[PDB]
Amino acid sequence: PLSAQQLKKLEEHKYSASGRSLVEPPMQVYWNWLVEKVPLWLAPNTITMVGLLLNVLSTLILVCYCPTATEGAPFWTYLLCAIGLFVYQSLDAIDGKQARRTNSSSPLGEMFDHGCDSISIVFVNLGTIAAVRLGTLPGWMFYCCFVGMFMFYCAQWQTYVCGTLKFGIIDVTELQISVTVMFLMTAVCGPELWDYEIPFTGLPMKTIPLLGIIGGTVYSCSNYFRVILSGGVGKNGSTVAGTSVLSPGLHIGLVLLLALMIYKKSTTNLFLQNPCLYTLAFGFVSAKITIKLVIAHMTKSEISLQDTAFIGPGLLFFNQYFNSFIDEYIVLWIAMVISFADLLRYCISVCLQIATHLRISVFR
Amino acid sequence: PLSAQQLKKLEEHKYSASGRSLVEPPMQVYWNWLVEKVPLWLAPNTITMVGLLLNVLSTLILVCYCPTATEGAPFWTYLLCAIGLFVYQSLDAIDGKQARRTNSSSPLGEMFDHGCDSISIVFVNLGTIAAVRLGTLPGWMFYCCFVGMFMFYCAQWQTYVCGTLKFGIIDVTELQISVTVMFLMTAVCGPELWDYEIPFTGLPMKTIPLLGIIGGTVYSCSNYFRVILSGGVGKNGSTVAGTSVLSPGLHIGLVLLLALMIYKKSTTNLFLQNPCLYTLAFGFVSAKITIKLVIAHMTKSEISLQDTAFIGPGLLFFNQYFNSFIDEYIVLWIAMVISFADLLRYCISVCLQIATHLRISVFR
Ligand SMILES: C[N+](C)(C)CCOP(=O)([O-])OP(=O)(O)OC[C@H]1O[C@@H](n2ccc(N)nc2=O)[C@H](O)[C@@H]1O
Ligand SMILES: C[N+](C)(C)CCOP(=O)([O-])OP(=O)(O)OC[C@H]1O[C@@H](n2ccc(N)nc2=O)[C@H](O)[C@@H]1O
Ligand SMILES: [Mg+2]
Ligand SMILES: [Mg+2]
Ligand SMILES: [Mg+2]
Ligand SMILES: [Mg+2]
Repeated sequence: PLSAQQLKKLEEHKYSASGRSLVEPPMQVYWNWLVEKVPLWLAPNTITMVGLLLNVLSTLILVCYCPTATEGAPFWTYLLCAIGLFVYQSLDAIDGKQARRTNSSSPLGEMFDHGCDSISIVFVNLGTIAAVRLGTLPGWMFYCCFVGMFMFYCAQWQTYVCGTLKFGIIDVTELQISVTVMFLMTAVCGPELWDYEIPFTGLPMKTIPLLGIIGGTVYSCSNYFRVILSGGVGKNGSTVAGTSVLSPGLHIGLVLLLALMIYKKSTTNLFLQNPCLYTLAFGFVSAKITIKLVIAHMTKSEISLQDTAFIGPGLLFFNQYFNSFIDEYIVLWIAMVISFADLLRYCISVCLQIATHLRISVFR
Repeated sequence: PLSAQQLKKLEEHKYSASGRSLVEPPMQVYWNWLVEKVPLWLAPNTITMVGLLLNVLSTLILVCYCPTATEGAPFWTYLLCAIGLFVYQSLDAIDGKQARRTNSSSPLGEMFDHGCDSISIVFVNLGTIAAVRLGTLPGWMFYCCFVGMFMFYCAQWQTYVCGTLKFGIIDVTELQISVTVMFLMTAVCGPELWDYEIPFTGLPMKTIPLLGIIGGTVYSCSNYFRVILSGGVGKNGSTVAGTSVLSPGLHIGLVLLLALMIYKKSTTNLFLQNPCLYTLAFGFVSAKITIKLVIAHMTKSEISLQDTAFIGPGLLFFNQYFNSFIDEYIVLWIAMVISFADLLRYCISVCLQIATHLRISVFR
């Protein structure tokens, strides 16, 4: 998976990040207090795995009770989703703090953190689409899922072209707090709160979240793109690895363009009746494409625009070219299974190789 | 176009070939006699350019008088085609002999010879399809053109995996003699000779050429493929450049598969009403893909499966994916023009670079 030179350059890696948000200091104190009361023999990898597992399980339950994102869900699922998201955020902060101390820091923890963040953000966006019932507005339904995907991959892309993580003021913490309070409010008042139209303008309640999302996206995107263009750490404004600045842009453009092209020529409404499966398949694809860039900027190597993850989208595209011999509902499942298996294989292989080199006993 | 290392390895190149055919010795004596009476100040590049120009012009006239390959042509075009083919063969033999003497040998002459052979074989196959009127049998119409293309590219592919040219007994000389005598007979007796059905079996006259073609193809293919597998000159059975043995096979498989895929999903009979344009466009594409391998095995470098020549086939494929917004008769012309321009640009650039390095005054 990783060449000898890349694996050699993996060592002597210094984690560095600068930034702070509005709600950080109080929650920073809270996380410090909670981590003050954690056993010293527990490994951070177990903590992040548990957090990811809880978040994914709760989101999976909510998605299974609400296919197409237009039905309603009981108190059970919403409470479970809110608890899972809060636990995920808490465990992320706590295992970060516990890994910085007790001299357990390693390059593998960063890879686990970023992969878990990718999967968790995909599932959280799916859950927040399912809870609001954003199926009565079919126009604003591709945008939310794939802008969450695009925003996270652009955060990674900003990281690749620079050397330090830069934190904004509308970063992940506020988004997670807003989603948690939204889930709690929807649970306590019922799923029909978003059908309680605002006294004026004839616009429903759901415009209050969506607009904010768009605004946040704009702000976030702005910052990232500036660091892409004005900033450069290599011999010039070029990439830290010496390559071009806009290479992974081709990766994400290809992924999103293929998604849009398959969306627009379904002839059987592939997306509006199977949204969760579609978003999950392309989320696994983009998760692999984002984990590749993580290893790319941890090391100093160069990425290619050819991966064994376009098998799913490739099958969909080549089953759309030929008019219709296989119906477009089994091919989606095959693509999702293939993408999930490929992602799991890649992650396991990389983890095993890094463990073998660094002799760190990944779970210990 | 060519890197410094490749251009350095271009020198110290020794042309070597072994083989002989049945009709060679008499025609060998004839060519020796004719070259005995040629001026000593004339360059071989001019001779091969003149031969290629005459062959292409005569074939173009014949093709223009017979689109779709089902009409008839007068005495004029058939006589001109026979004379042009005979002159092309004579000039090839003569300029080869004249380049071996007068110490004018250079690596550029080989590239000119192979490019001219590619273009000439494409045009000769088009002419022999047009003359026989092989349009009343639409099944056996893709096969002939693309098997000529495939056979020449496989001869080059056999050359790449070895070090010396191997000549068979049913090689190009007999094919050209057969085509010349066929053109002469069709001229003298009229185009309707192939509608003079053989006293038995109810099969028309055209089965006499076609069957032979198939047989010849089989024999030729056999030899080439054996040299591909049993023979190896590198550290192992591997390529002389050290790469895999079956890499250009992907190139030709991609070209022919794309041609077949565009053929089979036309929905407007793109091929059976515009055969000459179709074959010419894909002939230019394969001519560029075959000239690349010529430089590849003259040097010791490695080829890629990514060229700026799939623009035409790419436009056709992506205009077939979207149902139909641009009609499928202008896109073919655009693809043909783009392919021809790209081939001309590549050839001119390579010729100019080699002339600049070797200071040989290409035409002198
Ligand atoms: C901004 N916050 C603090 C609210 C949350 C995001 O912060 P973060 O997760 O990027 O930072 P962190 O505190 O987790 O990072 C501590 C470092 O510990 C390492 N790490 C992470 C996870 C893990 N299981 N083992 C580790 O050793 C990583 O290199 C990580 O960079
Ligand atoms: C088998 N024959 C003899 C019937 C025809 C095919 O033979 P061929 O064209 O491969 O051989 P040839 O006699 O042309 O080759 C002589 C050599 O002269 C060189 N050559 C060719 C053409 C040219 N304009 N200038 C040259 O210097 C090439 O390296 C070529 O290999
Ligand atoms: Mg963390
Ligand atoms: Mg995390
Ligand atoms: Mg010659
Ligand atoms: Mg020749």
